[PDB]
Amino acid sequence: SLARAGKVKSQTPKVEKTEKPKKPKGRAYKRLLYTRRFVNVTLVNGKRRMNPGPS
Amino acid sequence: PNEVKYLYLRAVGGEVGASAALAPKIGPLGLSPKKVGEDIAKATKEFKGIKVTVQLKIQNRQAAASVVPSASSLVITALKEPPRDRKKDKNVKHSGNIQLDEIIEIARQMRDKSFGRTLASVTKEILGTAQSVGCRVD
Amino acid sequence: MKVISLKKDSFNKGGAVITLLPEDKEDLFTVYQIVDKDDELIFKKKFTSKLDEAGKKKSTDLVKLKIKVISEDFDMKDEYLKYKGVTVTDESGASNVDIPVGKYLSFTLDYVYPFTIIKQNFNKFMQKLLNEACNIEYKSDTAAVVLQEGIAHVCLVTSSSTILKQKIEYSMPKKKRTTDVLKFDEKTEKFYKAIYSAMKKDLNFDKLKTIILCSPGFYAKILMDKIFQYAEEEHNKKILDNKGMFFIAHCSTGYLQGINEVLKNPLYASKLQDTKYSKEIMVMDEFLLHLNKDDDKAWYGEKEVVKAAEYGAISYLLLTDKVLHSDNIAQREEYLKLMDSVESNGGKALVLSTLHSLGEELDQLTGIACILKYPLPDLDEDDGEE
Amino acid sequence: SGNGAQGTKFRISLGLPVGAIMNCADNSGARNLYIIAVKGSGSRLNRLPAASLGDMVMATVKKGKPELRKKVMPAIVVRQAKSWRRRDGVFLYFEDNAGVIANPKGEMKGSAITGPVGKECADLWPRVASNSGVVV
Amino acid sequence: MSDKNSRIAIVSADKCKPKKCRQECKRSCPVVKTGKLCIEVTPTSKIAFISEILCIGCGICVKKCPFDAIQIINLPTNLEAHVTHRYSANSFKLHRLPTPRPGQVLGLVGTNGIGKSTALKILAGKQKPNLGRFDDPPEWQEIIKYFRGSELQNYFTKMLEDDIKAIIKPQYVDNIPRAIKGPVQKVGELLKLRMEKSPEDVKRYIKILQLENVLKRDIEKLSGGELQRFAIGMSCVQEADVYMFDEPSSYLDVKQRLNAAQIIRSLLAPTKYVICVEHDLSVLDYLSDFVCIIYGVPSVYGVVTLPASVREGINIFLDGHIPAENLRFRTEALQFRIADATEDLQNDSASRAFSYPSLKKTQGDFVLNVEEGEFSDSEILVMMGENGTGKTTLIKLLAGALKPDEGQDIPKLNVSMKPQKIAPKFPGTVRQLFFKKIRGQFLNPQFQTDVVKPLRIDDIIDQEVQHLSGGELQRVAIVLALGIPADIYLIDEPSAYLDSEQRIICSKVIRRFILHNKKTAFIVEHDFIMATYLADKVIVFEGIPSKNAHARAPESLLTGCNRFLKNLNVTFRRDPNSFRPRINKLDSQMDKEQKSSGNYFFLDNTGI
Ligand SMILES: Nc1ncnc2c1ncn2[C@@H]1O[C@H](COP(=O)(O)OP(=O)(O)OP(=O)(O)O)[C@@H](O)[C@H]1O
Ligand code: SF4
Ligand code: SF4
Repeated sequence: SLARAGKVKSQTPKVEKTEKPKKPKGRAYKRLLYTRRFVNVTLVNGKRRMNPGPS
Repeated sequence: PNEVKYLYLRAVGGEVGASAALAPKIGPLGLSPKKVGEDIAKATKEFKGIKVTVQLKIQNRQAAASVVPSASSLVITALKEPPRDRKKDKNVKHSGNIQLDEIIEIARQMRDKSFGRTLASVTKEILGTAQSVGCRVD
Repeated sequence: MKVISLKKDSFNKGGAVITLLPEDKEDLFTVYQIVDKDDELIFKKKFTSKLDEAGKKKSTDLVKLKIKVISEDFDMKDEYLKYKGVTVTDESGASNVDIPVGKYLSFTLDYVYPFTIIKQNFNKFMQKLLNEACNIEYKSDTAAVVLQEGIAHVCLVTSSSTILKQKIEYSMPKKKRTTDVLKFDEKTEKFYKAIYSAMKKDLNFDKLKTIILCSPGFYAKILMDKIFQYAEEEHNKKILDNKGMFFIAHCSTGYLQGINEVLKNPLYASKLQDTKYSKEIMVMDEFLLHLNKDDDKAWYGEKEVVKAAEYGAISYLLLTDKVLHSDNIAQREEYLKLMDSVESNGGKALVLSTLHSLGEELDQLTGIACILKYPLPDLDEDDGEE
Repeated sequence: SGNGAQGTKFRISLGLPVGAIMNCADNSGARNLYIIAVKGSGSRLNRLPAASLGDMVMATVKKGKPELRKKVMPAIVVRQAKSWRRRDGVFLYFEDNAGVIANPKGEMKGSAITGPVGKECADLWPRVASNSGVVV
Repeated sequence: MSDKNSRIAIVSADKCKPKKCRQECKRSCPVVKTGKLCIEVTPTSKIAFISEILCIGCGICVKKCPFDAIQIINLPTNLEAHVTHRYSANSFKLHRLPTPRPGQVLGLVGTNGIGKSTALKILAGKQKPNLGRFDDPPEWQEIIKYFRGSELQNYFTKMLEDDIKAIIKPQYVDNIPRAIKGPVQKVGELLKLRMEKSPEDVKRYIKILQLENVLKRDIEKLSGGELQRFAIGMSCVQEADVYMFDEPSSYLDVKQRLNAAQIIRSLLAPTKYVICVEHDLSVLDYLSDFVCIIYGVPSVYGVVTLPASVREGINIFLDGHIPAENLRFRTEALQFRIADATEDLQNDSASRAFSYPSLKKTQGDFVLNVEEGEFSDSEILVMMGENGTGKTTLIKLLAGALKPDEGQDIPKLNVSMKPQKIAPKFPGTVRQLFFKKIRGQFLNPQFQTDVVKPLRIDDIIDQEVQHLSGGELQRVAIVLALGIPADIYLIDEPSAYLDSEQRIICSKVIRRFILHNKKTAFIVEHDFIMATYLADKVIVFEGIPSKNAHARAPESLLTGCNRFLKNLNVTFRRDPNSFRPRINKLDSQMDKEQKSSGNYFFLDNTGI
């Protein structure tokens, strides 16, 4: 059988990407990283995490 | 106006005028189709099989497949019932008596074009043509 | 197809319980037209393929799922029929045991294992297609007869498939000490009678075209003349009209082997009369004979043959493999009505394989065509085109 | 002779009966040609058919590229050795028997012909003319 | 697996009327049935368009076309590799181009419609190749890239930079009179202005070309041969590196065309690049160092081959086949009757035909002299010599069109005549004209082979003669002369405007009918080969052009050919393979030996 070839890609429903704030590139992005990771901190539920959704 | 006279000639059972005789049909004269498909899509759909005449008219940029006629047709009209048969019921031979006056009441309409002594001729005539009335009048 | 069972419950006058084994992609298409949504099938696969999580862990087994049908993914070219469904959940434990209830599950069909159809809507049309064959498309037309000096096989092709219908066989003449000890001629004489009876019954011997008569030795030729001897005896004009259904072949081997020895070897076959190109070729000839002398007595193409039929001028119907098996299902209903419709007005029928020059010529013509018995001018008008 | 032979040919002494082996004188990969038949030759009990200059034979390749061996093909005799006689009175002969592998129409399989070529063959088979150096 | 293939469709708009058919092309096509793109209707120009990508190659559309407007061919992807330029959708597309080389002359030969003319424009800088694409706004840059792998790449860089400006001798011979008057005023003016070269060049060029008389005449006034030569003069006089000649032999007579060839070659000596296109093999051989062959169907396509040698290219041409391309470009090979081949009959008919006495026709500026000769029945006589010799005058007198100054020729005979230069002056369409002459000649199978099917006159039938073309008109005229019965037929210069296949169709025509019908024919010609095939006797004309001339009685083929060729002093030994004339250079030992034998030409005949 060849049959199925590309079954799932062709049956996943399109959803277009969304339009979002442009992320700065380079040194600025490192800055954002350093402030997000180290400056004003974020959570520490138990220890620390880098992205969960509902917890 | 841009008109003339009939042609008196069918051919067939197939409607739409003979079949596609709803389409060659302007080709020396000056017509196109004024039932020559819609009253011919009511030709044989009206009196299916056997033929009868078609009298295409040529009346005004439009023909006219005229499916008038007379006897044979009006002869077996000697009846009162004939619940079809679909196809191939062994001939369904419809022949079996009729009414009296086979003649001035069923040939005084087909008179004229027959010639000579009316009844003795014509009135007699129609009779023999009853091959489908098979059993003669009574 | 091989139908293991088929019974009619007492509590249900209607439906049926069919255990069956599809054997080729023609038999996949058969299954398709039988199986309804909301029927049940119990087949096997191979589930137990859990988490981890507690233990290793799986187990294995060979677990059989009673799935109710919800949908199908059917691809004829690809030889792929698949049924999607939910577990029936046999709370009774008799069935469905070892499967975890509440979880969809599919059946990709295989030719390997049979399966059971618990049917609701078992109709007379499906029954035809289960016990006569179910190629409303028709690919084949063949029957063979291998005989060595001692063994014979009557073979045969199908109503649908390259699928045997009847493995006949007689007492074959074995080259005895004496002049060929007379038992030869009487026993051979029997076989013709046995094969004629089987083919008359099995078929409507107006569906098959071919008998290939194949032997190592003069046996085939001996048998042909013997056929037509007995033919003249009975005044069997079913045989005598028709020098073109028997075709006389030599092979080395003659078991079921012999057939594929004969066919595929260029000894005795090619595109000459094998009779599954027979009338297929002869009518597709006559079709272009008419159409190119612009006579209106041959017409072509899915649009144009359906209109040439509305005028009711058509005899020999030319249908294809390609337009059927290229991709499309539905569509071949339309043409099947259209064959009967046309014959209800006049004609036989020819399905040509498009895997060949002739089928390709007709395919460039939408894979559907006709020869008429009579001219019916301007069949391309009413319907609008050329 | 026969197909593709434009021209007639005056009789010349038969040099090569069936079984004879001539040098292959093209660049086809063939080393020799073994004569199994002469085209257009007639019939007499016991007579070997035998070819001559510019005759088309039917040969197999005894020595040569394996893709050429084990099969029968057409060739054309280009050099003789049995002496023969032309209508200018001359008795002449080559040092070897040799011909070139060819198709029924008369086209060379190869592209060169090594050595000389007798004119009676050149005159007979144009594609042989083409590929010939010294003629006669 | 299988080899690769393609489909190409070219449609002729002239042939197509969608109203009568309906857009039947779309309806009948199987691809469109399915919902595909193969034929798309263009609402604008109202023409059918066939896309090569979607087409099946079925050919169903071709058969259905009522006229014969569509052509689909299947090629092995021979054409796709080479694409240079295309005129538009479903039109002529050109493939490959001819190499230019400095200090030498490169030839081009092909049948009409091949793109030999187009190729010159591309090299000229006149037209920019689209590359079978969009390329239009000056995209010379892309053309070099397309040419990479070819020697033309260097040339295209040169052309764009405009370091060199090529000089072109225009091809269309019919078109030129309209374009120029005077050049402005009289040929002499043209030659003085253009002369960049030596003052010697004005005199020298005129002397060699035999332009002396013609200087005072205007360009519009010029006859065809004269018209050609002035153009040649300007192409020597100009100062440049690249001199392109496109068909320099057209209209010219036999003596003159050889003269043109020598002068043109002189350019190579100054090491100036030369390119040339020729329909004549005698001329082509002399001029060229290298030769290209252009092949393919007319108006459909035409590919240029890789550069070849002079001798080699000519040899391959005559075979009718090319090996790399693997195409049999010409359906039938050209052959000349041996004269052994001809039928042997005792000829006289009624004892010999009519005879003419000495004739003279004097204009007062030119005088023609004719020697008494005899004509016989069922024979054919060739007339040769340079133009201005009164070859045309002689035929006219026999036609009865002209009255002799002295001598008389009043024959009983019915004569049919075909004129040399054909310009339309008949109102009416082509079919009507030919039908008046004779119908029934139109029915014959011979006429189908030669006229009707090759050109497709059916399409021409409605067209006006004014609207017509040159070569097409020529074949039609020759046929028309043959249309009516006559004891004697007269034809004057049938070779004009015709390519190789076209002339040779004519050669078969005259010989076959004459033989069969047992009638006589006189044919005037410049083409060596045509004369050989048709004739049994020949008349040679001599003297000086535009001054006086002389004619001779008819003499055998061998005899007449020696005289004519002796005037030229070029021998045409024989090529053993081709059986073609092979030219012999001046002072030579081999050529010298022939002069002592008296053999200018050779055929399948006995001779040393
Ligand atoms: N304006 C145009 N539009 C479309 N096609 C054109 C155009 N001009 C020329 N052609 C095509 O290019 C080809 C022709 O010309 P070219 O002028 O290149 O021919 P040649 O090769 O010089 O032939 P000939 O010997 O007949 O003069 C033709 O077959 C024609 O189909
Ligand atoms: S090309 Fe032929 S068939 Fe197509 S529109 Fe024109 S005339 Fe009709
Ligand atoms: S050749 Fe066939 S496939 Fe191509 S355009 Fe014509 S009909 Fe359509």
